[PDB]
Amino acid sequence: MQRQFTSMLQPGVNKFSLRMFGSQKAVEKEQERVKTAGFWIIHPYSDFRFYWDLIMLIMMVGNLVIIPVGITFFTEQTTTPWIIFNVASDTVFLLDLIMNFRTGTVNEDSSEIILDPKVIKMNYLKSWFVVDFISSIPVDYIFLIVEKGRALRIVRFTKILSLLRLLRLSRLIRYIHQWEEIFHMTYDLASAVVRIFNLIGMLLLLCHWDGCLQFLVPLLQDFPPDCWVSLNEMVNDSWGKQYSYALFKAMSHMLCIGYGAQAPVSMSDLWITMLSMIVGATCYAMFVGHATALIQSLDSSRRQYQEKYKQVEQYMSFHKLPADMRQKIHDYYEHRYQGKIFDEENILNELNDPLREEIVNFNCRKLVATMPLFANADPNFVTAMLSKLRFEVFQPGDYIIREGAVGKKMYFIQHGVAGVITKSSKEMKLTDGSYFGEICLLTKGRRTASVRADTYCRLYSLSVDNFNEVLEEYPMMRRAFETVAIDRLDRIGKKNSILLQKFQKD
Amino acid sequence: MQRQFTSMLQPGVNKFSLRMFGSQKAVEKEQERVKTAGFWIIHPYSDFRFYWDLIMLIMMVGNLVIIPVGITFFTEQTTTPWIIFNVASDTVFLLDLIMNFRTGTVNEDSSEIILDPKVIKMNYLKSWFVVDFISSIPVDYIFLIVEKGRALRIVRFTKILSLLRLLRLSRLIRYIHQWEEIFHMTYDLASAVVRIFNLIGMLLLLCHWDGCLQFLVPLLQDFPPDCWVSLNEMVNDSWGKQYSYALFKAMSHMLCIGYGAQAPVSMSDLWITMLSMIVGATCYAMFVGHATALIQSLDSSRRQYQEKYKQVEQYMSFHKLPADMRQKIHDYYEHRYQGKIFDEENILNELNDPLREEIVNFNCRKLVATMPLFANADPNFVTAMLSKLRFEVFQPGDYIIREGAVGKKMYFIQHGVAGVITKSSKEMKLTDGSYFGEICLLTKGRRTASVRADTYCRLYSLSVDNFNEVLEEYPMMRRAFETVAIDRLDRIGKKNSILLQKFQKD
Amino acid sequence: MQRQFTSMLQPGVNKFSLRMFGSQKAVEKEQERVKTAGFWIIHPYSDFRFYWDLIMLIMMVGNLVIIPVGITFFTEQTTTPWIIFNVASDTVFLLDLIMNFRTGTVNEDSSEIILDPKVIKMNYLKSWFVVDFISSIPVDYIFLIVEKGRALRIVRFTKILSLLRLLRLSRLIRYIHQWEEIFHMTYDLASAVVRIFNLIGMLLLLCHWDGCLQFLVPLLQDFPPDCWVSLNEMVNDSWGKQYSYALFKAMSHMLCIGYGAQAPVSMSDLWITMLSMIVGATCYAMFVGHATALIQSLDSSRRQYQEKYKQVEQYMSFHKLPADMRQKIHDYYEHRYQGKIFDEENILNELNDPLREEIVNFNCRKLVATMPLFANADPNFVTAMLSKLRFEVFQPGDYIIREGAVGKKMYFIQHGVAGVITKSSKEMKLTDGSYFGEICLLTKGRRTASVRADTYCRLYSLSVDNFNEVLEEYPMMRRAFETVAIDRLDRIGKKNSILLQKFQKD
Amino acid sequence: MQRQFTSMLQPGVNKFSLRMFGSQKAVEKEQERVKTAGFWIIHPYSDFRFYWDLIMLIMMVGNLVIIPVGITFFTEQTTTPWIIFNVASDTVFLLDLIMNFRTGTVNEDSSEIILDPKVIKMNYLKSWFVVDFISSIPVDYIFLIVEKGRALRIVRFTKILSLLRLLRLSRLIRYIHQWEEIFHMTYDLASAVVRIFNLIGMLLLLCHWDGCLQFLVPLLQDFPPDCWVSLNEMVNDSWGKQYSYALFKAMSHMLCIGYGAQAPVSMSDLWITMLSMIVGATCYAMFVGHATALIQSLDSSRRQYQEKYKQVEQYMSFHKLPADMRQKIHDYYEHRYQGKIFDEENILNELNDPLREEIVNFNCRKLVATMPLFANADPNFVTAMLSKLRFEVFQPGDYIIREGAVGKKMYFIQHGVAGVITKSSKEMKLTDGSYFGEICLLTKGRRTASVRADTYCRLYSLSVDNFNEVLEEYPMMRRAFETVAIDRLDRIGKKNSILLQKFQKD
Ligand SMILES: Nc1ncnc2c1ncn2[C@@H]1O[C@@H]2COP(=O)(O)O[C@H]2[C@H]1O
Repeated sequence: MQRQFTSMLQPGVNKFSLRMFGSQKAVEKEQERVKTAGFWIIHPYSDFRFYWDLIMLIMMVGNLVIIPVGITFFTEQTTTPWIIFNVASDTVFLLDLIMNFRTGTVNEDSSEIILDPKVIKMNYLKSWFVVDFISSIPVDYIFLIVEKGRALRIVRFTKILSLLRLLRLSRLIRYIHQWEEIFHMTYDLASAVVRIFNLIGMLLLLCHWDGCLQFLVPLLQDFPPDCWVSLNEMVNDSWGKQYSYALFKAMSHMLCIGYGAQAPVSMSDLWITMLSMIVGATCYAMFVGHATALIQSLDSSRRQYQEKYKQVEQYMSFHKLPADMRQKIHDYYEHRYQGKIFDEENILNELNDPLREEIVNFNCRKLVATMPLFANADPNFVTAMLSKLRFEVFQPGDYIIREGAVGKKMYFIQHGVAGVITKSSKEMKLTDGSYFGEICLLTKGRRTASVRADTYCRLYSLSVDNFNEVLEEYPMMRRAFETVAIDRLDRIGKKNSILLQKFQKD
Repeated sequence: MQRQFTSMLQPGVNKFSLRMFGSQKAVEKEQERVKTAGFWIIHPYSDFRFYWDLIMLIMMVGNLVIIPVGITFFTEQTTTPWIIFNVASDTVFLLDLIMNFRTGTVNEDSSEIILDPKVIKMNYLKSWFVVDFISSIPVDYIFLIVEKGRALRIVRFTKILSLLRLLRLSRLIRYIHQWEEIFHMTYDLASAVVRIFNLIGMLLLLCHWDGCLQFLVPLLQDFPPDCWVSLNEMVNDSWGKQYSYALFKAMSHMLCIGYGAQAPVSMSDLWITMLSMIVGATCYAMFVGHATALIQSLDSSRRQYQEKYKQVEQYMSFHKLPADMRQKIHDYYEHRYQGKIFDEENILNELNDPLREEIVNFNCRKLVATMPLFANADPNFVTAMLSKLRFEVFQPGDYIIREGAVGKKMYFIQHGVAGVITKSSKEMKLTDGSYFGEICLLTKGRRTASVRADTYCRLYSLSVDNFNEVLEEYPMMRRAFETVAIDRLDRIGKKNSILLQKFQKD
Repeated sequence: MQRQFTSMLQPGVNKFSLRMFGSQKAVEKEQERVKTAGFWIIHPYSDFRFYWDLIMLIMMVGNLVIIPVGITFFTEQTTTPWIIFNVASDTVFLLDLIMNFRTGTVNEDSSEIILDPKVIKMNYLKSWFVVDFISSIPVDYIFLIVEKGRALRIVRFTKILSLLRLLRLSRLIRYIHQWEEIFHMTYDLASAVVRIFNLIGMLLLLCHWDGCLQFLVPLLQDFPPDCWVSLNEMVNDSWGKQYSYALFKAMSHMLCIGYGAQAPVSMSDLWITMLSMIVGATCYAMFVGHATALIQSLDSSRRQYQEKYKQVEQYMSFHKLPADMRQKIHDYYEHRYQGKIFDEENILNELNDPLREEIVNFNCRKLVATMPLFANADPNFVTAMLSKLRFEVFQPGDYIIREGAVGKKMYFIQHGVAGVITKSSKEMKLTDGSYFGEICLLTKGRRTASVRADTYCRLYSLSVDNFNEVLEEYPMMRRAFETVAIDRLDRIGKKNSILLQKFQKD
Repeated sequence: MQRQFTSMLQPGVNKFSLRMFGSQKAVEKEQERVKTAGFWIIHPYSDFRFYWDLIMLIMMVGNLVIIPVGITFFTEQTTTPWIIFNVASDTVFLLDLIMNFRTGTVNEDSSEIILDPKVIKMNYLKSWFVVDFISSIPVDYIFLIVEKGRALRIVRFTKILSLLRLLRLSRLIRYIHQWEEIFHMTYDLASAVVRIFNLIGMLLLLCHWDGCLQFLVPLLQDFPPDCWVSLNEMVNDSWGKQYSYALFKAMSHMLCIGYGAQAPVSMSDLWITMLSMIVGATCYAMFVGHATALIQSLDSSRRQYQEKYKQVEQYMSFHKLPADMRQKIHDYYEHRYQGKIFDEENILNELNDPLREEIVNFNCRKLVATMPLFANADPNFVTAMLSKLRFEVFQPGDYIIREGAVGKKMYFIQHGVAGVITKSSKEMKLTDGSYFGEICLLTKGRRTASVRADTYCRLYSLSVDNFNEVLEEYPMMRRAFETVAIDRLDRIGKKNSILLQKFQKD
């Protein structure tokens, strides 16, 4: 029913509307703002405005292609099918002029949309209306009717008047730059791709119009004996032969190849050729510019990784490091970053709490399932530890811990193997999902066995200040870490007295 | 009166003068520095200096266009209108040489302006004066007068001497690069735009001069039978026909199209053509360079947003995240930044206190009007809270708070809806302008109800260390937050005893 | 034995496999995942897959070169050696189609490899299979056999059908982009180098195919009197003469030089020429793009140093600094960075503990050998100091210390000379490997002698908060620093009483 | 005497030597390392090595220009002046081969210079020696002597052999890339400038050699009737006519203009032309690349300021700020940075203590002279305050202080005027060199008068934590600030009792 048509002129509820205004409670307020204004106003983001702009764009490219050819290569632009086509394609561009008095303008000053008739009618007439009117009315047929109540000059002047219809190109530029931002906001296609597909449309269009101009000036001069058409003896050839040749001549100038058969011979030809050369050669330089901007946007991640790693060689060479040590540094960069560039501490800081909580669970589900102390704890404790772990990598043969130092960290093994070493201990191994380094952080003493990486291993580490911050909020968990610690100190025979005293009569 | 003319040579009070010197008390000191020097000195930023440079620029472009044509395509450069024009356009360029002995030089060493006659007269004569003198005096008419007390060689040598007037191009370059910096400091037009509009002027000028040189060498050789003018049989054609052809030949070399009618046939033509090809092809490569520099400056913001967001996909793929979780991360980036790139904590830190105080009020006038605790407080308290809020966004279904955790934050709802959930509570809702999370920060206990986002919502958050820092300076406000808190704990039935005890007999 | 062949289809243990999966325990798990699937599956990183792709690439470039020539410049493509060659080079491209039903696809969604037959057969047939089948079967000989049970049109149509074999270019693009990533991950060649060597292959190939197309259309039209072959009178010349000319014509369009002998004369030639001009001129613009991307990647370090140092002149000119002070600042930047750009505090922070411990030893072995207090200490103390030193540089004549200030630092001399100055002290010198500034940090008092650089010297410095943090963990070392300090205070005669009292009866 | 010649082969003491090694004590050690080696060794940075490389470069460019012409355009390369010139220019390039067995190689591995004869003789013969020998000996005259004990083929083969002398270009490339780094380290000319002046040398040289090749192949074929020389009828013209034409043809291909008179007619010409087109068009694309790299390095500072300020408009538009507030923000950025981009807190942190102390005095000599409390203090106190000041700017009408707030800062007026306002106070003014805000920091109370900017003013500010840190080290200075404070509180009548009590009986 007609109420579904009355709903087509107000703003919609597609994801663009939500991105521009926020929640549905902002969209439904702006939707009433329209309905409570004057008798009809079209919202610039309405489905009606958007389908109208597509109907215009599809028809307007057709008109900017056909009109130059129908003016240039034909006599009798007052015959039946041309009178029908130019009348029909005048009405739609005149309805478009009417609807621009009743469309709400977006403001570059970032306000709410102007959305009122007395503001819109004043804002439009002070801008594009002078070009929009001249390009809409049939000035050539109006002039022909006024002059209707020797004669060959009238056919030349009405040809020159009819070319005012090319000013539609202003609407093609205005409607693309608005319609493009809606698609570019919603569908995320890259800047240089969109800019190139606009510029390829302009190159072909300027080239097509030049390929008409190069024949139109000879025609308005009545084919003088010195011009290219008369020297090539092609005044009476079919229109497709003449057009194919004039377009070849026009794009030969643009791509800088030559000028067709021979160099210009007359004054008109000389000055049309130079204008075409300048417009062509300055337009192809803008294409080389956009091609360069495209190519440099595509390798961004690879380039930034190379530009980062080249800076490490500046440091290694300034300190004059040995060639085997350079290899350990180069190899570590492959195992820690896998050729990808990012800054984890910068990205994780822009996300809110509940995304950061979800990502930091997914990286660690192997520990949470495999390791016994997390597997039965309250989930508000497990998320209090996993949010404070930091990620580290060790190469085979490196010591993570040495005996007789102090403090700072403990480690959980995400992947790989680490060995535990002490006097008279023989040897011992820790696999994936286990943890080490807790004794120094509980007892406040020195370290009691060395630990060494047996394969390329991924560890998560927890610092002494963060470890106490978690356990002070959950004192039931400290007893679990202590009742594991006292058992490990029994196997190694170290039997430390302060922890054994700290457990008694709990 | 004449004192208004004597005031024209000293520095003005337009916004450039204030930007260079600071307050009016610096400008009025420099204005006396001029007046207290020698009998007359012109300040380089004076309105007289600036209108004199415009009179020169407008006339100097006219001379560098007309002089090559009047030398090349004409005999009789001693006829009445040429004697009048070259005399008149000699006097202004000789007055310009006089005023450069009395203009204060700007120093590249960033000092005060040199502004003294014995320093200026020594600094000028050691630099451009040798080129400025040769380009100002009528050397060709002086030579013609000296030789005045078979003959065809004198007309050739006086043509070659008269081309010394093209050295004016040094003044055109010097005066543009100074005059441009005043406009570029005051009106803020972008680097590549200004640099392109300078280079387009040089391309057309070099092309025009080459289009004269290509005919001048044939003329000084008296049109030998092998040269392009004699082979094309155009020795006696009108000057406009000859010039249009010679310019077409010159720009055909620059844009690399061909060489006109046919390839060179003589020694002079061969070496003029190659010089023109090298100057042309190296000059068009600089245009492609500036076109590339322009295009890459225009998409800066879009590009940097793409280059930022591409780096998040490096992180999500390194951690091998699931495809539905990638969608939550992608969607959050659209709701928090709306496709715009900036760093709020870096920009706000460069502004002074009273700008930062004004911006942080404008973002929050909705809270300050709608919420009851700010609406009657002292404005020095309200500005003490709003300056410490941080901005956060939550997606629908995410928990902001869970029961049985601890501390850190409280939240004010700028836009959207949040629901409050607890055992036997049924359900409850908070709308725009309200606040939650205060109970944990006042009581120092654990949380007492969960809170969950019901629509895409914008929150401002306040941390526990900043919350106590404000309330310690305004103890009257803590009573308001507590007398709301005790009422909310009654509705949920939790009735916490420490806060109820803390209120008694105040 | 055949088990070594059955081992060729599973993943290997070369450094790429370790980089993709981690330790050998991840590789050996994926290696069983393959063996435990269906009867045969080829892993995409297998040595069999990689040698098969090389056999295809080497043969496929040969086919995309020979096929256009054998179709264009020859009659009798049913003669003995062509029947042998096209049959043989059909079988290998049909075995390749069979093995793509049994190769595990890599997933762009970063999962484990799909590695199952029912998933692979469904994923392939929904994508490239339609082009892979058409390019593999001998459609021209199949059509010739079907039609085998006036005639000149069949030879033209079988020429047009046989060009379906050029769709192999899709396999050449697919196989390069996978095979390249393995080499680019393992051997680290830069982005723009690899991208240029791909594009040079496409330029020569498009140019070769265009050089066939430019003759093929005349041949399919039976050499009409208006076309370039008939006007140049070369219908009966040897095939090498015709091909050399048609390739010259094709690359003349691509590099924008001309069009061979003369401009086109017929409708076919005009539209083939314009298509060749557009494909050529848009392809050469992509080469200028990649050449620009290469050149800007090579000077990265030099450029960034210039772009950094230019920013210091913005600061020195904003503060209007004197010209001799600018020279001290310029000279300091040469002695501290030696023209190399890096950020030491950012690089050292990405490395793990045991690399950072090794680099910070290598920079200081001169101190550890030459200076007496480190040379006999426990290595866990020496590594506790060297990990907290910071690096500084001083110009000759600058004071490092003044008498009568307080605290902050002490210094170790890596290289150069410093002099010690005090009232009635005469003069005194410290050489490489010595240290100064300890008295203020031990006694908590003020400084007691000035110190001044006598040559461009490199110092390591230690801050007062870090100095106490080390000595609190190793109280035996504080006695060494104190028993040196009390001896130095005796030579200068200052004899400070608090330190002398602090030593008694230890 | 000869000892001054023996000193020419060891390293010097010019600023490059100091930049590479550090102090003179490193240079004088390396200088002995040379003298204590084998009988003679040339150090690569010696004045002898550097003048020898200049003698080679100047002569080698002369040989790579003359040799192609003397081979191509002349018969009788065994005549008197050619035998003299080729013998002489063989000896110097053979002495150069001898001295490369006795020059110390720089190592790309950043070690000390290899500087020993058994290492150098092994390292050279495994690299460039094969090309250095072939390019040094007169192979053509050796072959002519061996063949010396119908004949026209010997003159063709000795022409082809004599072109081996062009391999000298390897020495021209090797010697430039070493000699350039010494100048580029010492004199600081920008990357793209140096790279362009190298590439312009290669363009002219390749173009010159191509202009010889284009005539040499016709000559070795004995001028066949189809080639360009015979069609242009110029077999007997003077050598300058032939060379000028062949160079025009060669650079017409490089700059893509045409191919001279007409398109190629024979097989040799066709394949020489295409090789010249490919070498030319790929070499001009590298010039457009370097021209783009030059132009983008020159506007670096202007561009970065625009790219910074464009990011502020992203922030102002995301918050939808009013248009008058945007103007205050835009205007503040002009008064605080004056269109220059830097980060003061990053630059000042890279300088050592005694530079940072000197710069921070020069910015403040106006305060230190004009203000009474600094003007008589100990210089170790004045440098303890000035090193902790921060710089701020305020627009006219903004409040710096409001009554009834608390703490944080005090201010010193570098330039401009500020007014002091209170109830019943009338009005009061502070000029340049005075200070305000001390009462709140001494008394720990609230503020007691408002302060407002009366002109665009520059302030230095000091924070409460830094203020107490200075005064605790210099308790005599706190009495000065207090004895000013108590006098100011008397003028305003506030008469605060805690400070008045704190002064009694000192
Ligand atoms: N026998 C053991 N079995 C397993 N782990 C042990 C054993 N003995 C010691 N450890 C661990 O080795 C760690 C070495 O560093 P810490 O002494 O701080 O803590 C030690 C324990 O976590």
